Amino acid sequence: VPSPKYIEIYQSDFSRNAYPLELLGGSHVDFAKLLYSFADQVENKKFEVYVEDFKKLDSIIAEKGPFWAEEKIFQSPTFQGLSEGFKFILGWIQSEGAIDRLENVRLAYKELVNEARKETTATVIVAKEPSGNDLAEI
Amino acid sequence: LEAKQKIGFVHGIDGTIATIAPAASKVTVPYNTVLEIAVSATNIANALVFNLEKDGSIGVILLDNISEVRSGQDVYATGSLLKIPVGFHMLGKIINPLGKEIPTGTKLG
Amino acid sequence: GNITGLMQLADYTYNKTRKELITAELLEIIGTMTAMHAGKKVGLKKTEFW
Amino acid sequence: DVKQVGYVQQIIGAVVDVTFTDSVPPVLTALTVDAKETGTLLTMEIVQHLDTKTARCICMSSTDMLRLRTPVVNTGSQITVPVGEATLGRIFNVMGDAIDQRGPVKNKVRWP
Repeated sequence: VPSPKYIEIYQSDFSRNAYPLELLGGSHVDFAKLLYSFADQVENKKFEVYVEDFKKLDSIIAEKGPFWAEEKIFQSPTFQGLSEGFKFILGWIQSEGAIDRLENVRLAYKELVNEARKETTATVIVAKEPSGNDLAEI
Repeated sequence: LEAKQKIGFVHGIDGTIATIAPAASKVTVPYNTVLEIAVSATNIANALVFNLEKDGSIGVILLDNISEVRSGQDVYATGSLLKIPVGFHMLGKIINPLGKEIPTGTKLG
Repeated sequence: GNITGLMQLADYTYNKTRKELITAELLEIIGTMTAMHAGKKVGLKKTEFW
Repeated sequence: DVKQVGYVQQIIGAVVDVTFTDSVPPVLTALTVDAKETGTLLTMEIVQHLDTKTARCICMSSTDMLRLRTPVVNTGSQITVPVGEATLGRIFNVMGDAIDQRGPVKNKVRWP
């Protein structure tokens, strides 16, 4: 199933390339830089695709329970809404057993995307129900 | 006015010590400085930096409210060394090394 | 007879302490080698799974 | 309320790791598995964290016939044991359960 365009990137070297940022961490720096490589090169800077894919995967995970590792990522009716490269990298994470590091992968890919687009994010928590006046003040 | 600076979330805790996982990459912590851990909305757990690692993780010595620590708690940074109150007003007292007085029966150094 | 009875015990405790100090130095060295093995990281192991 | 649930990850001796989906409880919280699977009751206190979405924990009874996908249940508290005058003239286990075959201990409150 995996395309040769993806297999060339996987079997080749990508970590030594120039990126928007040098990324601290263990294996998940490569899980994120490889996503950035796909999104920059073959998908032509369609970053938000994978950021939506993370959301889709979360929604699938919640409905399927925690043991989604055992099922294969490519052949599945639930995963059909994901991208082939995203599936490839989830297969690679399954091979390396680092499936417990997924949040530490998305938290890095979002930083890579936000520094490529140069969109620093900010998080607010207001209320049990929003109030427009307090928001305008804030 | 006073916005606390955060550096990461609590990754692991082994008894008296802990390991932090930094949130962002461009954030940088000093060495031997005090950190804070929002164990609750009310209380704060002081700490200290003893190691730094190639992964960006931080080896931390904890000093207060160790039992209230969890995984995922917000981790803050003072960016200053550890200090304590000092002066003649402290003579005649038993005192926690954190400066807290131990009951019985301005300046910083 | 008494001097011999003390001399055998002295030689025995001497060799006991010798062997224990050797074992101790060995377990120190193995502890350090193990700590260094823990300090060193694991690689990636990237290969075709399909 | 509903009880939190987690799933075993690996076993090395009496030590066990558990993956908690939502979030991990504090250290020293007890965690119980029903005796249907292991064959006997098994309470397991948390002792340290490894990373987020993981907790290492020691078992009290033996880990025999323990598997890698068993449902673990968060009690929501430390290992509680009975107290009072009903604890007088009685033999007790680590869990606070009486073993002298006499009768149910008539506790009023349990302390950690």
